[PDB]
Order: sequence, then C-alpha cells, then structure tokens
Amino acid sequence: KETAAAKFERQHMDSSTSAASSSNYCNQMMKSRNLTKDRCKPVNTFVHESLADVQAVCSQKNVACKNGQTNCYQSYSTMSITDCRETGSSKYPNCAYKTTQANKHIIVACEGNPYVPVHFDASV
Repeated sequence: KETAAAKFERQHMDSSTSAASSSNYCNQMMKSRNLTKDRCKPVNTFVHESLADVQAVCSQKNVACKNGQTNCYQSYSTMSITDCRETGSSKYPNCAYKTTQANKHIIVACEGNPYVPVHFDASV
C-alpha cells in the first residue's frame, strides 16, 4: 500500500505499451526500473496491462499462492506479459536480458484497502 503496491508496480508493471518485441525492451526496462541496481535479478515478468486491469484481478479467480495461499487471485483470461531473462554470464554490472513475450495468466496477491496487488506469484 505504501511500499508493497509500489514494489509491485516497480517490478512488474508497464502499462505504456501493449507489448514488447525485442531484447531492447528488457535491457532498458531492467535498467530503468533500476532492477539491475546492485544485483540484477535473473528473471522478471512485466505486465503490459493497465494497472486497473491488474488490480481487478484481486477480485477474480481465488487461488492458492505458491506459499500460504489465497489472498491469491488468478486473472480470468490472458494478460500481455513480457518475460525478461538474464544472459551474459558473469556476476557484476554485466547484465543482459532476452525479451520473451507471452500471453499468460497471472496469479497475484492482494492487500486490499481498496485493493492493491503487492506480490506477483507465478505467471501461470
């Protein structure tokens, strides 16, 4: 709500493009969202759907988190997703990514207040 909803939006949201067809997306994005900062994560998923669209999921199909469970919700249909996948070997500022584009469904956890997604569980 104050750091979680921001945390999620930081990592997973990109509602400015309907998609992403190129490794350029991933490389710029990870950098942009300073996701390479200090230590760039191996793999990250960006949702190309309006933030509202994503919040909406908080009141869709109720599932089981890959941990505790419910408070986990699954997207009815298919979401425009972009997968960012590390590539460039070495453990330093050397971070390159490949841009894989899918159309999968999302599993999100939601801290309502109104509703705000805070943790992006599995991407299908």
